[PDB]
Amino acid sequence: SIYPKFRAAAVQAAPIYLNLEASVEKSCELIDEAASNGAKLVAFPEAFLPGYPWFAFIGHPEYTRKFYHELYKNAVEIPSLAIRKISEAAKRNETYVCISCSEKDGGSLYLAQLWFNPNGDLIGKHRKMRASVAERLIWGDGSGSMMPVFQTEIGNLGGLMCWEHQVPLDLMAMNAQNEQVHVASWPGYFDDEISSRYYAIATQTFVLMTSSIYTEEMKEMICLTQEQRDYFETFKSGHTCIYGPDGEPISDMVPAETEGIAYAEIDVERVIDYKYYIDPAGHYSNQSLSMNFNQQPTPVVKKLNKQKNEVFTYEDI
Amino acid sequence: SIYPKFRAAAVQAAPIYLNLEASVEKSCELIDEAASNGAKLVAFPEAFLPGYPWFAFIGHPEYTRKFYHELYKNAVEIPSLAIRKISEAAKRNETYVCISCSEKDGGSLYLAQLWFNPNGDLIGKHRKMRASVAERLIWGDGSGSMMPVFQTEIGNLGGLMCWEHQVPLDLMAMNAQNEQVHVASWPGYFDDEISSRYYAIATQTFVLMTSSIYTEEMKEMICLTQEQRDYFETFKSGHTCIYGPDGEPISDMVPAETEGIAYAEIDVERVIDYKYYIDPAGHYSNQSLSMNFNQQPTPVVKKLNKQKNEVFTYEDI
Amino acid sequence: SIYPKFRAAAVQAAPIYLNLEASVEKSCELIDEAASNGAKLVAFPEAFLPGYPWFAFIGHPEYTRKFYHELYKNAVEIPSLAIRKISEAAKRNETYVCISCSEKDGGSLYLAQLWFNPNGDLIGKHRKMRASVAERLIWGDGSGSMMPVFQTEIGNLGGLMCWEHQVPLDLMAMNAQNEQVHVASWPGYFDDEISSRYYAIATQTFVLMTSSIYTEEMKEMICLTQEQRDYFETFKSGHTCIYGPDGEPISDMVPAETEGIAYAEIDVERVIDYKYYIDPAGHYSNQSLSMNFNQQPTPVVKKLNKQKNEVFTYEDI
Amino acid sequence: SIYPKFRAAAVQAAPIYLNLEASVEKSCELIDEAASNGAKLVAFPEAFLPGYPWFAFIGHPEYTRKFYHELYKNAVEIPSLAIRKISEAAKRNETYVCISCSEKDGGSLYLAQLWFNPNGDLIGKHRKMRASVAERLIWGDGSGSMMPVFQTEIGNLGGLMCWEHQVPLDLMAMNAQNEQVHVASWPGYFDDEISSRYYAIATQTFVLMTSSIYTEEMKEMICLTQEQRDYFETFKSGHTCIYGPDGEPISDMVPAETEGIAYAEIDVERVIDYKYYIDPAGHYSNQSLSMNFNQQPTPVVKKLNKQKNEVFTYEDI
Amino acid sequence: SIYPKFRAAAVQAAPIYLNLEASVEKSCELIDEAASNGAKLVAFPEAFLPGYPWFAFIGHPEYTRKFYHELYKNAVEIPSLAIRKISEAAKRNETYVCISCSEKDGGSLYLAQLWFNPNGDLIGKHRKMRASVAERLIWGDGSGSMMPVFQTEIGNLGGLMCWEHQVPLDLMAMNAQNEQVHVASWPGYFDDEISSRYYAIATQTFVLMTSSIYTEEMKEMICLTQEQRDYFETFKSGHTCIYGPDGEPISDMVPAETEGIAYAEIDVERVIDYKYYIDPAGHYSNQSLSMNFNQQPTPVVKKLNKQKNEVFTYEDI
Amino acid sequence: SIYPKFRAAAVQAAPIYLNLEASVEKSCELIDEAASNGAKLVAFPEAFLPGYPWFAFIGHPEYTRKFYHELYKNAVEIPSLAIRKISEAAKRNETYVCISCSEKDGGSLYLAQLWFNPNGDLIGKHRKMRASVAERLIWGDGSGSMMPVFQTEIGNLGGLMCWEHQVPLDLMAMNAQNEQVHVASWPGYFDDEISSRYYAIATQTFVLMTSSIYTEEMKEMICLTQEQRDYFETFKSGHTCIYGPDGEPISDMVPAETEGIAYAEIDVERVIDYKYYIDPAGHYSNQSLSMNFNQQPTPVVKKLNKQKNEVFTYEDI
Repeated sequence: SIYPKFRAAAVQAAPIYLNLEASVEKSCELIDEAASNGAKLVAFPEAFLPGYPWFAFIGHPEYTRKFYHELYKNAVEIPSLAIRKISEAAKRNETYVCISCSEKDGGSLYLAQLWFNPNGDLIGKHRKMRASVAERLIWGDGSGSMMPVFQTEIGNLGGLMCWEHQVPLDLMAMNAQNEQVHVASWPGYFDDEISSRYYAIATQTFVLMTSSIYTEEMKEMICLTQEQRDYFETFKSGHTCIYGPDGEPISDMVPAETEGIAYAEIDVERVIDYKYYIDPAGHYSNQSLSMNFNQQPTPVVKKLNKQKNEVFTYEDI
Repeated sequence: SIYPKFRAAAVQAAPIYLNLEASVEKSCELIDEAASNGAKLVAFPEAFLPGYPWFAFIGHPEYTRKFYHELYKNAVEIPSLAIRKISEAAKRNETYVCISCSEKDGGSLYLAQLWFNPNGDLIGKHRKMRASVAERLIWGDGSGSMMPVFQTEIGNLGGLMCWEHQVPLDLMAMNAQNEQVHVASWPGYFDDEISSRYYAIATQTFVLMTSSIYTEEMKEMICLTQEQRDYFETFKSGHTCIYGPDGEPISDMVPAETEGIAYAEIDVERVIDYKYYIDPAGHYSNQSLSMNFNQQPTPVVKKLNKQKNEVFTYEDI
Repeated sequence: SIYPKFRAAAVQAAPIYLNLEASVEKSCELIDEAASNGAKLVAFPEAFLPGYPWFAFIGHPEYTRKFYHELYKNAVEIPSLAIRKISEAAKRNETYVCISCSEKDGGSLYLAQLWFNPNGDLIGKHRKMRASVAERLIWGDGSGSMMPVFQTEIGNLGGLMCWEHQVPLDLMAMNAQNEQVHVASWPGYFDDEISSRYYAIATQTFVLMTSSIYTEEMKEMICLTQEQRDYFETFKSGHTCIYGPDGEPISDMVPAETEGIAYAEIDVERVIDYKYYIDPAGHYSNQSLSMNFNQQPTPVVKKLNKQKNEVFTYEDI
Repeated sequence: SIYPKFRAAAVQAAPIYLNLEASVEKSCELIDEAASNGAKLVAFPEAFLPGYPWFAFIGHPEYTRKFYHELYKNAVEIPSLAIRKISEAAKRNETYVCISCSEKDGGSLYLAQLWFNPNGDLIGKHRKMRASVAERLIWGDGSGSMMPVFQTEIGNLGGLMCWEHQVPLDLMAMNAQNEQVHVASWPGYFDDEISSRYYAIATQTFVLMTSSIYTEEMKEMICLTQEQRDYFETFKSGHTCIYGPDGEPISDMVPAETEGIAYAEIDVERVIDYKYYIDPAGHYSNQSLSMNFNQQPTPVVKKLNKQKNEVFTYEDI
Repeated sequence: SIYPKFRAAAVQAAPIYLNLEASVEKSCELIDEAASNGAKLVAFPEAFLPGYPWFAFIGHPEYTRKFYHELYKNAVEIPSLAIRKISEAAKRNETYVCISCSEKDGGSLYLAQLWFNPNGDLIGKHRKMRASVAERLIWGDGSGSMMPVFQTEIGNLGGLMCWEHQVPLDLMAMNAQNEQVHVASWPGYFDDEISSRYYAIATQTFVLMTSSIYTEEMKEMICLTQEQRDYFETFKSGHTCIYGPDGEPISDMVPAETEGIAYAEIDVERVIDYKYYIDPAGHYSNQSLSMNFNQQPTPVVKKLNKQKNEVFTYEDI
Repeated sequence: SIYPKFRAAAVQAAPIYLNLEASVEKSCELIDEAASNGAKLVAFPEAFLPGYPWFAFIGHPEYTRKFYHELYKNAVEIPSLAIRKISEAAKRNETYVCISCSEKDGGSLYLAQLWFNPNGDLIGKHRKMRASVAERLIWGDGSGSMMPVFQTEIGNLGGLMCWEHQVPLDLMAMNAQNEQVHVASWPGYFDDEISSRYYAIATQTFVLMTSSIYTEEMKEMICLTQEQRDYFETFKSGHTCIYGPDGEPISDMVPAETEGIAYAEIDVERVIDYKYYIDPAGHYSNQSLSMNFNQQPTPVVKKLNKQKNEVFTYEDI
């Protein structure tokens, strides 16, 4: 029950497309750059580590099958070198970090947000509940047991990705847990300055809207024909900004498609002035409408009492 | 998280019926033959070392009692000479070996697959979970603690025996462990082309399908009367082949009852193109259907704090 | 517990693409044709009534957004004239009917199999558990409450669609309810001879595999350019046949893409001989592996105690 | 805690082979025969209703496959007319009845003992925990949740079938529930005196040992050849007697293969004199040896929240 | 895994009552008798060496206190002359010997079975797990550390005393260790042919049943009053016989309660023919019922790091 | 950590021998008598409810057989009318009660101390750890999980029975739990004054010593002969008294073999003056000597997941 005051940073950038190793070091450089200015929280746009699958939108599924190979080879398993590097970066600069990636758990990929701690440990993970229009060909669905809210030294943190903001049930689920600071991860194509502002208004929290940008090498490796190139050249871009609990901006929007970072002074004490008006899960409720939030871990196959098997060594035999 | 390339061998042959030592030397010779051609994985047909109990299918239980004696005297206990011979064979040719036998563990027999490692150590064992129609008179059942998948230098290996392929729960248990190369041990009497191809399709794996053959010297001791002989003369044969992740053959099927070996170049990186379509334990899942894989060791009688007792020697007294 | 003998027909045909009104009358004529030869059970290939969304495979999502308009307009709602006419046809010929169609319930489309009694009543419905690679764009997912198996005058009927045969948990769910006759619905593109035969072997049932075909009028509207026409020309067709409990054909496979119907004589008494060997949900089970089948109805929003409100008419006011 | 005194009847008889309908009326008239002499508890030999499958012991499994058809057709599903008739008979004569039958649940057969109250209700069921030898071809296995002991007006009742008396863990499971009267169901082929006498001595209970007999009409159909006839003619018969808590007979044993009934005056007060000496699950125990008894129900597929579904009748459409 | 063939001797005799030094002479005199006939295994009755405490059954606890004096002073300390004389008797005749005695360890008496190798070394010991009825006033209890099964050159040997055969958990502990030849020590009073015969079939072992006899000189010291003399004259005598794995005697038992020895040709390989039928700890097991066997040594006071302390001799001081 | 002051009562009385119903009402009237004088804790002598088995000491086991019947029929099961009456008595007077009885659990009797709360609830139970010389024919042993010390409004309470005071490990186990008030249950025959005072001195507690008395009606049914009558006439009686933390009496001892109650004012503040001197489980300890207290529940058979099975009523069938 604390109301801290800190400095936040929302990073707008693009990775080295479908190259995990280079993206990790670029992310570490960005973390160091943002922390050097005094940020206590750093957020990254979306699917930042391997890269967002734009190929899934400009070709038929059999064409997407070619690049699914490269995306699969560059995924981020939870015990991995990429996570070790990002943990080192988070601890070195003593900042919370929220970086999203194409996690793989078994034989399938998922889109996850990995949360780190000034101590450098992975405090949680959030999987996307449903994939968007063409993301359904790439990532699987999540579960209700992976929508955490972390009580930390900088308030109750949380986040959502892309069109998770247009589903009122997720808004209610996050409001139930008393979120105070929100990280909104977006790609560049979709319209994001209306969902994030409304989320800030309705849930009464600061929102760090982060968006990605398009590089030339991405287009070179993605677009094969001229029709694909001229179709992909018409994709718009998303903006990066920080919003207050009332929905008005509190920072300076990153000016254009160029790389940049937006800083703001977040005073969690200010959300109280707006909890006075509307609280959807509190005083501003009706007994007729309710919600069920089942959050049991529900993997397809549950394994119990797994023990370690012995090996009869060559000397033993 | 590796996707190697290697050469696989699927051995088709028949043992010296109900004679352990002759079968063991034959197995070693076959392993050397397969290795001399460059194979990195050698798979053996079924119940190979003593021989498959065909007597149980062509006579009443009191007739099968006569041959249960000979089968029992030729069983393979885990510490034994046969296992050390196979270990030497595996280490000498630096190949993985998957050979099945009628394991003896205590008072009765079990059918097990033994997995050997290029260093010559028995990396694991797998017991059949349920004996087929007439095999219920010979072997006991296995457990869930003995369905391992080995993460090795040539991918994630595994296997099942005979009609374990027609139990969907075993398919789910194996798929939940992310298996990539599968060994399908079959005898000669059952139809095995549909089950193996479907398994390859539905688990996205390379399936080494191995089957045994009949010998006249076997019929000399198995069949006693002319009715038994003419009944056993109608048993169909089993084929040997290697299938790709899509179920289509990638090798040359062994032509006929003739003893032989089938070779293929297995590239584990080709399963990624098919995880894109279907993944039963991953993205292709529904929250309403689930599974419980309880894999605790469940022997009939657990012994704790096993101790070695003292002996008062004749000199001592 | 009855074991009837009856004649069944498997229909291979294609509709008037994306035209519900013509497709319904076409299906009625096909039902009359099948019933005039003595068939007591008529099955239909897949997504028959409006047609299968082939456009989703040969173009990027923005190209599919246009054809989604026409597909949505021609969808089937349960209280509609399509069901009216199909029920009339079923009662007229006193036969069971299994027709698949793109049902719509609310603002979203689903793919369902509709079952009609000889009296003409819609005895049940079954939504596809999860769409395949490219149909994720078009249809939503079903739930466990919609996997019925119907006890009828001709056995225990049931059915699945397309790749629901490659999900072992679906096989177990259907088997646990003691199915006897299975209707497999396929489109032409995918390989279906292995999945259906394996399903027949594993579940010990008669499988009526039905597959659609490509019309020349469909390519007129689906293919807009030459790079799409040449690609769509390479889509292979599917086969239609009826299989016995052992996976061996019991009818004459429809010879080619030409529209036709396959007839077979089904003797449900024959499944008992093959329940003697294997019963995955019965005696051929293990206690370490078990399945959970939660069949609670789970819509997103549950509406309770709804009533018919009153409206004050003009004369009243 | 009550120690009643009553009269018991142990029945020696054989059914009309594989003729469930006639066997049921035979068993009913036998219940009236036993009750008209004052018997308060009636027990039947084993697998009485359809008939014990002797065909599995005198031929190869491909020959048992034929008679499995007839056995399957005559199996007893719990909601059946056979149970209706047996309940009517039990209520009519106000006696406890213990009848064994080849129960069928789904697609598989099981061997069960059905217990009926004097009120006519089915108080419990007990499935055999493991089939013996050739029985494994016919029946599945039970579980731990189906080993009940019933507190009744005539003491604590219970029972086991055939070789369940040679498994010490079954003895311990029954002893831990404080059984007082035991019904031992036996076929005629095995040696039953020693096992039942030892069970009576070790568990300190009265044992009603019932055994079946061979009819000529059974051999006229089971033995197809002369070798099988001469082989089956050598099967020894089983005895029928009632034993005391000390293993000494307390009734005149049924003399020979002739059908008959054995009567005894059971006085459950007498077991106290022998609980004085030994009580394996009580004062005669050691802390180093222990037993684990898991009584959870373990069906292969668990179904939750089953709800009856609606059908849109013809008039509605 | 060896299956030898040898001759076994089951000795029936009575000791010189409560005279340890005189019974040890008789024991050796009887080992020579059996060995000179070709016996390779000699078994003796219960509490043979000092004598069995019959006084505990025919008088109140204060009358028994007088005779506990004589029994206590004739107990067998493990390092003692009684064991030295029996140790050299085994090596002199090169036979295995199993002799029961009233061991004393510390300040209390225990009932133990001592096993001697053909080389004369005490290979193991087995304490009774629980005294029977009146024996509770004389002997303490054993533990799980004292239930050994010896792998020898004549099979796997084991033993139990008196009512340890009626405790089903004791049967499972020995069966868990794969015993093949059993020695059943009984005194005269109890009924033994029923528990020992069942143990043969329930465990598939040859059983050497040895029993004691009543002497006239035993009744002189035991029976004081005439009321005791007539009561002690109604004690039924035991029997000595050897049973096969079938449960049927293989030797002509001793003619009566005189002194004699029974011989048999034990062939261990034929226990295989009965492991085919039933194996409680192996293939004939159900996962619901299991047992725990904690075989840690559990003395009341555990001592560690016992050392040697010096004595300062009169010369040193 | 409270140190209350209250009044305690130690009861000397005898029950109506082997008659539970009369003994219970006698106990209730004694509790009322004690409470009417202000007593806040009432303790009862030994095995009170059915009566102590004196027959075991004056006759051989076959004579004790007869009276074991009457003892068994009068045993106190935990859900019984005797416990209901005792709880009613305890709540009606609002006093703590400690009563010993021959509990039965299953087919075996146990000797237990039952503890009741001023609210009338059975707060705990304590089975005797080991039965005395002739009590071994009657009662079984307890375990380590049934040695509780209850933290109450009148201090920490506990108790032991008879020769459990001569076992130093019991003293240490009670000391480790910080007992403050102790109830020593004794029968008449043994010597009790020396052990109770030593327990008080060694554990620094107030000891309520209670003992029984021989009645004339008991000898009529116990002593069947004159040799038994004159022998039983020599048994010496016990003493009832209350001792301080130093073994010095703090109350007037009940004079002779007469029913009576001893009253004392107990001030638990006085144990502090004696924890100053010695505390065996505390500051007065040595690292060389240690004790293990394994207090897991160890019933012979453990039952898991017990559930209530359904019954099909007559109407349903």
